[PDB]
Amino acid sequence: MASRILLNNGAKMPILGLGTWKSPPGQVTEAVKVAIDVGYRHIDCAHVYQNENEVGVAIQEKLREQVVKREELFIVSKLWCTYHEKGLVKGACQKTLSDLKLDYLDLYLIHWPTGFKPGKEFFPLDESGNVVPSDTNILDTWAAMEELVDEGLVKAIGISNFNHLQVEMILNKPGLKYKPAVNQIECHPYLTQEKLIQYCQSKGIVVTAYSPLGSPDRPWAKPEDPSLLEDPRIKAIAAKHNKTTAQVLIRFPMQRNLVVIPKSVTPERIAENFKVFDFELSSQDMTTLLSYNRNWRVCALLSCTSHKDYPFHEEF
Ligand SMILES: NC(=O)c1ccc[n+]([C@@H]2O[C@H](COP(=O)([O-])OP(=O)(O)OC[C@H]3O[C@@H](n4cnc5c(N)ncnc54)[C@H](OP(=O)(O)O)[C@@H]3O)[C@@H](O)[C@H]2O)c1
Ligand SMILES: O=C(O)CCCCc1ccc(-c2cccc(O)c2)s1
Repeated sequence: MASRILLNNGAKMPILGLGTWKSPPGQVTEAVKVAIDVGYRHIDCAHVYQNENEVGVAIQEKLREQVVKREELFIVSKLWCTYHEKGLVKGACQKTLSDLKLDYLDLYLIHWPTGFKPGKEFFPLDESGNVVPSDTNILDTWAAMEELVDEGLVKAIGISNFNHLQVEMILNKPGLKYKPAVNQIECHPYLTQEKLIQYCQSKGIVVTAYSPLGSPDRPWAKPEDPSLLEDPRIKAIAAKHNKTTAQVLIRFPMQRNLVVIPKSVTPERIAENFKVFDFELSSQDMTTLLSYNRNWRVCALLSCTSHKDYPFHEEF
């Protein structure tokens, strides 16, 4: 298992990164410092997570300490839905750069295909509770992303939570200048994504798997929900390999040629989650884990189901 995957912009992306959604701002600086100290070279960020300044403090310390060179880091962030207007994209990127204390991002993603009305609120509502869309076509948002490459602010651009028809719309865009490098999507044994992954990979787009542990700290968890970390069938595979269930859940996407971004703020777990380059799941293990698919989502963007660009009505 090589540590990096080649992107269609010619750069290499570490297959294991640290997630930062829900990482408290008072804990994420130490989490990122620990992660870099124990070998992580890829951090997954977003403006909407509200903790990029604190992530950036850690990155900057480790650069200043000469623990790692900037060239060796792969920093990802994402354009939030209220910044899809073409005239807002550059400023959104620059705010993220300023908070992360970087001069460039390695990868900048359209966070969701749904654009929202711009303003202070990340989920602007009408008086009846619906999210207020923006009329900016996503292909115009893509052109604005391409401009960031051509200004040196980002090395690569990509997409997140795009279904296969939306990926295809980008690939068919009149005058397309840069193909997406990555589509970052939810993926784990309960949402295995075979069709979307094969489509993206067949077009040279690398897939990043989010919520690989099933996001046990997601805010809307309910007792009746399935639980990957507690699934006896997955625990049994881990026991057979003398690894933890989380380690199996991280290794699984790696063997599908995916990038994977488990989140933790717990130092011992940050280190545990990186110790996944010393064992292999068998093809039978892989087929068995794939067989657990449920089409079950952590992130269904439930406030936006009427948005014209809502991604999860289509089969894939
Ligand atoms: N593009 C998108 O729309 C999108 C959406 C969702 C997520 N993401 C990205 O993907 C990342 C990962 O997804 P996620 O945060 O939803 O969930 P996740 O990585 O599946 O799970 C994180 C949870 O697992 C716990 N955990 C971590 N390592 C563990 C271990 N070894 N043993 C037991 N528990 C462990 C964490 O606890 P502690 O932190 O307390 O240790 C936290 O509660 C996000 O942080 C974000 O960067 C992107
Ligand atoms: O899209 C992504 O990458 C993950 C979600 C990011 C935006 C959010 C939606 C709902 C969130 C939330 C809901 C209730 C409580 C709480 O503390 C947070 S955060």
